[PDB]
Amino acid sequence: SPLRIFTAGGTIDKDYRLEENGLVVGDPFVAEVLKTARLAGAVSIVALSRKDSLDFTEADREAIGRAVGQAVEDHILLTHGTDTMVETARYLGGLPELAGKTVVLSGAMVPGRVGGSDAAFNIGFACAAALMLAPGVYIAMHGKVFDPAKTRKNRGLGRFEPI
Amino acid sequence: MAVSPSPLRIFTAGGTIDKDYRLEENGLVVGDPFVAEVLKTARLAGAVSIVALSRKDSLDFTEADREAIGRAVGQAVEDHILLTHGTDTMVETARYLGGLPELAGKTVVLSGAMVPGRVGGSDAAFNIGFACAAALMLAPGVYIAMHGKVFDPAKTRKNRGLGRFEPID
Amino acid sequence: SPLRIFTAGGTIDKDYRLEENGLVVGDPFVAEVLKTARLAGAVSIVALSRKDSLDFTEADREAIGRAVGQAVEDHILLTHGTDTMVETARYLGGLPELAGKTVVLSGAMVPGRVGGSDAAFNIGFACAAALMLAPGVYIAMHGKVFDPAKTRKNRGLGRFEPI
Amino acid sequence: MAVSPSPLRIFTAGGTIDKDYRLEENGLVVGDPFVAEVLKTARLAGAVSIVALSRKDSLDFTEADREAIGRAVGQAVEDHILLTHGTDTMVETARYLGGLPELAGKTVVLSGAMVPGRVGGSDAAFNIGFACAAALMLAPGVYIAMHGKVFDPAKTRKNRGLGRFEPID
Ligand SMILES: N[C@@H](CC(=O)O)C(=O)O
Ligand SMILES: N[C@@H](CC(=O)O)C(=O)O
Ligand SMILES: N[C@@H](CC(=O)O)C(=O)O
Ligand SMILES: N[C@@H](CC(=O)O)C(=O)O
Ligand SMILES: [Cl-]
Ligand SMILES: [Cl-]
Ligand SMILES: [Cl-]
Ligand SMILES: [Cl-]
Ligand SMILES: [Cl-]
Ligand SMILES: [Cl-]
Repeated sequence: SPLRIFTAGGTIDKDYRLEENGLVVGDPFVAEVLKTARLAGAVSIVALSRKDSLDFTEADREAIGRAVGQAVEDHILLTHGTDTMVETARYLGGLPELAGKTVVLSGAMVPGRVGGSDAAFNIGFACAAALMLAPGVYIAMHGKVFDPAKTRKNRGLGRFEPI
Repeated sequence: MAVSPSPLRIFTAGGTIDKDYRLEENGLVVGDPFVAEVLKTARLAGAVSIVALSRKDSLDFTEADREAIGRAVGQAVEDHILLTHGTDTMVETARYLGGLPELAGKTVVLSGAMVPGRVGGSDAAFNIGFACAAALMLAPGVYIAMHGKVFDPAKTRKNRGLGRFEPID
Repeated sequence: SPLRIFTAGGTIDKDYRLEENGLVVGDPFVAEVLKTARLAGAVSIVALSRKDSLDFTEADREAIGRAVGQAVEDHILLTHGTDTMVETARYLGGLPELAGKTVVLSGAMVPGRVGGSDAAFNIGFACAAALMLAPGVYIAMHGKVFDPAKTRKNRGLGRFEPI
Repeated sequence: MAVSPSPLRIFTAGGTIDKDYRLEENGLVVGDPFVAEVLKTARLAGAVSIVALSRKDSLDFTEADREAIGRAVGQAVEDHILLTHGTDTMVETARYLGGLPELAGKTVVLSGAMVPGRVGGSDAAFNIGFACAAALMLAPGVYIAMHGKVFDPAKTRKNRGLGRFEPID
């Protein structure tokens, strides 16, 4: 089935800028991974935001919900920061307009542009999850699927975990 | 305290995915399993046992090699299996495994890479992530996971000139 | 001739840490480059500091000067941040105890662990400079050799330039 | 306003440094010059003109190939030259160039890589930086810059089994 990928920012997309003396959320790394993936099927990417997910407001989550509803596609990947991925995912789970879609959130604990990143694995795993899971909203990280309503980010473990 | 389960086992048979440069050869050999390098930085919740079966270019596989892969997969207790392999005779191995009654309750996915993981611009890491998800989520059967898609081995062939798996119409 | 490499930190050595939500100055990247360089000769690496060079004090520059004087070797590479590389280099140029040494400072505008970094090139170029230049103190960046006394960092160009 | 000079010219002749995977070949070919990829992110003050002479494994070089490299280097106006090349017959090309009176005023450095730049764990970027410095800083003559050292071609041989240039005692 056609997959629509929305990019909202996060650590996955961070890149170094000399002006900042550090990282900024940069161009979406999922486009760099899919460029070499030799894809057979119909996939397209849309930018929604370039924010660290710590910076997301309730107005941002509402805007993300409406944007995902602008896609006719029933299989959606949203790349996002991990720090408020649960808050977005739980918000999207409450939108009756998205009930027929499979919506998977993912991202990376280490930027794709930094050595030793989880990003490319996570993108492959999450694209499969978006194609194969039944309608609902899910987090695909750490090589497994999480139910947002029963998940939290454990900042001491650096992992999502059950509540 | 919650214990993270480990329901996937991976077997490695070689292929372009695992190729690495050797100075003594003036070229590539089939080297150490690249899937182990991808999983090292995947930040997995579980742990994945990785078992080496062979280190061959799949052009070099014989019927006896295919039979030996089938015996190893049938011995596994896990019902979710990823086999990394060369793409050139991946369909032959997948169709062979499909005919084995000892695999009937297992989800067995074959994958690899058209470009070595250790070469720049490789599909390998994406393919591993996709294929791990497919091994978890697909019903029992035998599948090829490549190009961000699932292929039925009976209805698929390798197009070597264009470096892709394609349907038989 | 034997080369002694001192690592003082800088952007070259930055690496991502989940706890920080960003980069820290991490393990010296020159050790990662030399591990695959297939070296023939005698080279050794010593850690001096893990600081962003913005954070260096006059006490730090004095301590760097004494540390370089602890090396018997007459060919020295000091990896360092670019923001106060001129201040360190000018300070070391004034130390009569270092007059017989060839001391080359280098680093990278982009961290070695980030994609698209100048670091490995810069390390190769700077190791040659440390071996081949006459006694003195030099900055080796941008594929050329700078005299510290006649150089400044241009933060608008992202380059060292003559004064 | 100050103008950054460009005193180095680079010539590319191929070698392991430039190898890249090709699916059609099921293996490596000598591809696009890797030195161009290193210089793209080097943040150079100048600009370096890069000129392709050949795309060969140096095992394949003939006397006529060596003569054609000499003519191209002698034509250059620059007196600082880096030639990227295969390591297997780098000494033969370097000793040949050494005997050419048209190069007597030039600093000519040959370099390459034991591992392709496009393979993980390559010496190539380091070697390019080192060799660019050597081409700038060394007196007129012909040199091999490898292993973080400068070699005199008349006193050097390639040890293929151990993947290194070494002195003749
Ligand atoms: N602070 C980042 C962390 C991450 O993405 O891992 C974010 O949530 O955007
Ligand atoms: N000849 C290789 C091709 C590949 O894996 O893409 C193999 O089948 O092992
Ligand atoms: N702020 C960094 C900048 C750099 O190294 O390029 C430092 O001077 O440590
Ligand atoms: N056979 C290769 C070896 C190398 O470059 O290291 C060549 O000489 O082109
Ligand atoms: Cl080897
Ligand atoms: Cl090969
Ligand atoms: Cl795939
Ligand atoms: Cl940062
Ligand atoms: Cl190709
Ligand atoms: Cl070298």
